[PDB]
Amino acid sequence: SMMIEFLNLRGKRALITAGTKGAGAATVSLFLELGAQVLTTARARPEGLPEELFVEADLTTKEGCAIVAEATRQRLGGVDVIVHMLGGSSAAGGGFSALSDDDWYNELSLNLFAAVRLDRQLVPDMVARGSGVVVHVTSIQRVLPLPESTTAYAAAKAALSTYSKAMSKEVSPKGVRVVRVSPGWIETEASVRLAERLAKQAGTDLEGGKKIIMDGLGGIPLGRPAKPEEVANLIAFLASDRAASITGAEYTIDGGTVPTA
Amino acid sequence: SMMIEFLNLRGKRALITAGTKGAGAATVSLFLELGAQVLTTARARPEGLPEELFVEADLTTKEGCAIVAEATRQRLGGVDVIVHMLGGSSAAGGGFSALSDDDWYNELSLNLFAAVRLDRQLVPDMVARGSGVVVHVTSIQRVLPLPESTTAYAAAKAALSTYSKAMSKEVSPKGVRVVRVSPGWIETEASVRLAERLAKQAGTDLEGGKKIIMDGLGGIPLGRPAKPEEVANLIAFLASDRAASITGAEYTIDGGTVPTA
Amino acid sequence: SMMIEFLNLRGKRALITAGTKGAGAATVSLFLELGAQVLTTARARPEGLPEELFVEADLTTKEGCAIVAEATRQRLGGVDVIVHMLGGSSAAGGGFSALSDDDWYNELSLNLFAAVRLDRQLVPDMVARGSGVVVHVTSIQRVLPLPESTTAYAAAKAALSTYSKAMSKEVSPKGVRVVRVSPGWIETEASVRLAERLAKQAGTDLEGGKKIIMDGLGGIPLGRPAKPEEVANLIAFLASDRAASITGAEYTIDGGTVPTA
Amino acid sequence: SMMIEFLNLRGKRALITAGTKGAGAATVSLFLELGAQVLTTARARPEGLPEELFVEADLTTKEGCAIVAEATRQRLGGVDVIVHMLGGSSAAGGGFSALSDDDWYNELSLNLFAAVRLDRQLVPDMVARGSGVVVHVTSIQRVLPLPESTTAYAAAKAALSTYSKAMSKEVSPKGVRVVRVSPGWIETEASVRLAERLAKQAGTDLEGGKKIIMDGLGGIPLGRPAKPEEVANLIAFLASDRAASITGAEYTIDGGTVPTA
Ligand SMILES: [Ca+2]
Ligand SMILES: [Ca+2]
Ligand SMILES: [Ca+2]
Ligand SMILES: [Ca+2]
Ligand SMILES: [Ca+2]
Ligand SMILES: [Ca+2]
Ligand SMILES: [Ca+2]
Ligand SMILES: [Ca+2]
Ligand SMILES: [Ca+2]
Ligand SMILES: [Ca+2]
Ligand SMILES: [Ca+2]
Ligand SMILES: [Cl-]
Ligand SMILES: [Cl-]
Ligand SMILES: [Cl-]
Ligand SMILES: [Cl-]
Ligand SMILES: [Cl-]
Ligand SMILES: [Cl-]
Ligand SMILES: [Cl-]
Ligand SMILES: [Cl-]
Ligand SMILES: [Cl-]
Ligand SMILES: [Cl-]
Ligand SMILES: [Cl-]
Ligand SMILES: [Cl-]
Ligand SMILES: [Cl-]
Ligand SMILES: [Cl-]
Ligand SMILES: [Cl-]
Ligand SMILES: [Cl-]
Ligand SMILES: [Cl-]
Ligand SMILES: [Cl-]
Ligand SMILES: [Cl-]
Ligand SMILES: [Cl-]
Ligand SMILES: [Cl-]
Ligand SMILES: [Cl-]
Ligand SMILES: [Cl-]
Ligand SMILES: [Cl-]
Ligand SMILES: [Cl-]
Ligand SMILES: [Cl-]
Ligand SMILES: [Cl-]
Ligand SMILES: [Cl-]
Ligand SMILES: [Cl-]
Ligand SMILES: [Cl-]
Ligand SMILES: [Cl-]
Ligand SMILES: [Cl-]
Ligand SMILES: [Cl-]
Ligand SMILES: [Cl-]
Ligand SMILES: [Cl-]
Ligand SMILES: [Cl-]
Ligand SMILES: [Cl-]
Ligand SMILES: [Cl-]
Ligand SMILES: [Cl-]
Ligand SMILES: [Cl-]
Repeated sequence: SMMIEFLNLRGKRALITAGTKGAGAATVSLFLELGAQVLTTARARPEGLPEELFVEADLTTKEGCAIVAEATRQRLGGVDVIVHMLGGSSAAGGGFSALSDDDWYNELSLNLFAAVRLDRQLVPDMVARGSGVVVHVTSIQRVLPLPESTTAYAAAKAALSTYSKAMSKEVSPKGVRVVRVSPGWIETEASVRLAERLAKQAGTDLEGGKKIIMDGLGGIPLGRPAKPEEVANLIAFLASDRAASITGAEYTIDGGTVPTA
Repeated sequence: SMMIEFLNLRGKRALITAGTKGAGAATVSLFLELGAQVLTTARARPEGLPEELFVEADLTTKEGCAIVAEATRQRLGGVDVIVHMLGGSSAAGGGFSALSDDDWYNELSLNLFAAVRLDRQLVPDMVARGSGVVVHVTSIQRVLPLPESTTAYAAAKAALSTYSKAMSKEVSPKGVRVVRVSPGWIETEASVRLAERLAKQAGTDLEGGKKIIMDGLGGIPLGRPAKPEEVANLIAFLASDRAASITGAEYTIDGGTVPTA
Repeated sequence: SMMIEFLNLRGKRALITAGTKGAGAATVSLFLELGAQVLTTARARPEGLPEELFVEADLTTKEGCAIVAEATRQRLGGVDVIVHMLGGSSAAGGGFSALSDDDWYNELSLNLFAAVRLDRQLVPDMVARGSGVVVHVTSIQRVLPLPESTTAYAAAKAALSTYSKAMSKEVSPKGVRVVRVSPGWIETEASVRLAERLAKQAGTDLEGGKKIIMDGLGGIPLGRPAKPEEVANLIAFLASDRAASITGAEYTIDGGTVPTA
Repeated sequence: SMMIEFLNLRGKRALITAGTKGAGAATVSLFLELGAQVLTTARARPEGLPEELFVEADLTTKEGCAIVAEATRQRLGGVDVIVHMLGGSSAAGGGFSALSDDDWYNELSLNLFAAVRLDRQLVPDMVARGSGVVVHVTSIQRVLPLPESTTAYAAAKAALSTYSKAMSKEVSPKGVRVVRVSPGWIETEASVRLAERLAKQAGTDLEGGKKIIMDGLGGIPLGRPAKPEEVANLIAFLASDRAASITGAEYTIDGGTVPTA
């Protein structure tokens, strides 16, 4: 039989933030394979990643966001898809009372403010054209918070999620879709390190460390974290014309972790 | 150079219920196009299409379920994907007090219990094998009920949605994914007839009738209903191996209608 | 100082279903103490209660609900507050596949149908008057289903919860408030016996079985189940004029069990 | 015969922030009436009101927090109930792209960070004692965002709501309850001013302005905003010993506005 491509991103210009590790890297790679023109960002460029595809910036600062917006306008001449994948938590444990003003600022800057600053610069152009998609990568912690080290992370992600829905109400009628992808635990080099650290301090092994993390989430019905490529798959679907009626929604990819209907 | 092969359903055996029209027909068509082996059901048979593709049965009875389950075993030899698409509302207006026992029975039998009977027959075999996907097509009314004629419809869809999440908790650890697709207004011949009826009654044109439907939902930010093909696209994605980490979740396709984050 | 009663139910005529054990009994007791005129129901004649305060009926049947409706009108002369407290699960374990048609019918009749039948009979007259409150006692399982024996219980409670919100949309503009109270584990003779059966099967003590229950829920942050009187307190508040702006909402009383924001 | 003593706050020491007007003033008054020892805050004390009742401070600063925390320790000797009522939006219209850095800072500082700062100082001592209640007053916009001027307000309220749930997970096991009260539109002098502004720009009257607000929310089934005293009633119930099993939950008071189950 002959093929008709079902899902691609041909002709689309995509800005993917934080695309050098984990799900970000998998999303950059998949978008390129699906025919998108891609610009991605990070504080350091991997040697194997062609310079034309990359702009170096610290997205936790206003200056870094300005640099990325500039490169988007200059290299892409317009953007059709923005995938916000910058996020993370650097706060130590100790619960709410151990969150300093610096912790709160860091969590908000990384998980909310970069997306807000970039959208404020880039989305009005997309609206002017009358087409495009914005994907905010949130986190199941926006609904299912873990307090030990991620109280401010969860709060920042919840702000992001509601902000995204608010954006969707405004710009969906003008032809720009705005969706959220909410991952649970993603298998990354960094989370292997986490599992090893927990395993050592608990006196168990890697699988024991894995179990500690999963138990800490209330269990993952699927029994494993999501793979970077799995997150990429969902983002590519939502960015594609096969998802033209999907806007103002959050699509969870977590192996069933969130235990509510 | 080569064409993109992102998503297909080659090798999958799929039972899709209620595939004669609307999103059901679009999903049958797309699954066949993506390489699946498909069986579908009809209470009354459409004239043109082959006998092998449809089994005639009333899924709202024990007899009908048995017929469909036997046909699945005989024609497909097993099933990798069950897509439940039987549903609808025939209750008249007048609000909750105008729902007779007949109305309640009709709504629960069509929107919940057909799926329940079929899953009880077929899902245990999928669990024994250790692989597969069940898709329950719910409705945004399960969260956003419209009371005039659809109070019992909304309630039945809510039961279905929570039942689906319960199943996911049980069977996801055993290798079977269970997901929900929750549509808003889908543009079908039936809903176009509804629009026409509302238009002639309000003394407006077809576009005015569609606006009456949209306003009744509280507005659709996207500005249009979903097409049958669009619902099919989402179901195919979720049924595919590109969705291996997605279980125990409901994915809404409603153009932004549900106004909560 | 002198007292002005903050919360009472003086002058209110209340039907409280299933008011002879557990939270139902505590709610009957409290409503009487707050000055309500009360009618309650049970299948069995409770030794402690004056004849006038109760009517014997099987609310899982149509004729039973008619008996209760008829008695409500005959004895109270109308009703200002309906508290639906009939509910429970008699299904055995084994997950979804072990739910027979009898199990499904029993779960729906007990947890959804009785409320539907009684509301259809009694709420229109409250609407005609332009005042009143309906309280549907749901369950955290409507959002947090436990699949082993309570898949159909959870589904029924989810139907009830969405039905309640639909009816609130219809009747709140007409002066009747409709609210839900959603309990977690309530410490009752029934739930102590469940702890026993679990204790027996696990070969531990009784509180050992209580630990099994709490662990099975994903933990209770408060560290204990709700007391019947605590459920009564919340229902009394919501039935009172101190809750006049509260309608179409579900108030959860579960010690923090549901882990989502 | 005797009068009903259902609920009071005798013996409790309560800090209620922002008690000058609106729901804050109503909550201060009700708490005093129920027998609580109360301290409240304002940027400037209203003349004629006792000096002891108010502490003058800007809770959006580290200094202001320190001042309020020290006044709490000096005047109350500790605190049993903290009711966070500081909040509001002063952003102008124009949607997301009209939200300057000033707007985002204002919204987060007033609606999230004042409460976070104060909790960080006061909650650990409540935890050490092993009893108490924290109430975070959120907003239905945390789930139902309105984009014209309140995109950042909604986002900040969503952060607050998830933060509150995170804190509840941490401190509920230690004997401190943490709950949210989420109001819809509250009738205040400020919202009368808003209705008058909207009325003017639309060339209608006050009732027309009210209709514009209610339509902007998607309609209020009850048909009116909540009164300050109504919000106070709910906060008082939750702070009382009648709510001992309620923690980690959000109780919405909005006349049915949020249209989802
Ligand atoms: Ca820290
Ligand atoms: Ca990771
Ligand atoms: Ca889980
Ligand atoms: Ca989930
Ligand atoms: Ca009817
Ligand atoms: Ca009928
Ligand atoms: Ca059974
Ligand atoms: Ca049978
Ligand atoms: Ca009323
Ligand atoms: Ca838990
Ligand atoms: Ca502004
Ligand atoms: Cl990685
Ligand atoms: Cl970003
Ligand atoms: Cl944690
Ligand atoms: Cl992760
Ligand atoms: Cl990594
Ligand atoms: Cl190891
Ligand atoms: Cl699940
Ligand atoms: Cl493809
Ligand atoms: Cl059709
Ligand atoms: Cl046939
Ligand atoms: Cl059957
Ligand atoms: Cl079906
Ligand atoms: Cl309706
Ligand atoms: Cl037309
Ligand atoms: Cl939207
Ligand atoms: Cl809205
Ligand atoms: Cl939300
Ligand atoms: Cl009992
Ligand atoms: Cl009688
Ligand atoms: Cl009546
Ligand atoms: Cl009942
Ligand atoms: Cl009946
Ligand atoms: Cl839910
Ligand atoms: Cl219980
Ligand atoms: Cl009992
Ligand atoms: Cl909690
Ligand atoms: Cl948790
Ligand atoms: Cl009282
Ligand atoms: Cl009290
Ligand atoms: Cl005021
Ligand atoms: Cl500080
Ligand atoms: Cl505050
Ligand atoms: Cl700015
Ligand atoms: Cl501190
Ligand atoms: Cl306490
Ligand atoms: Cl929400
Ligand atoms: Cl707005
Ligand atoms: Cl005011
Ligand atoms: Cl309204
Ligand atoms: Cl409502």
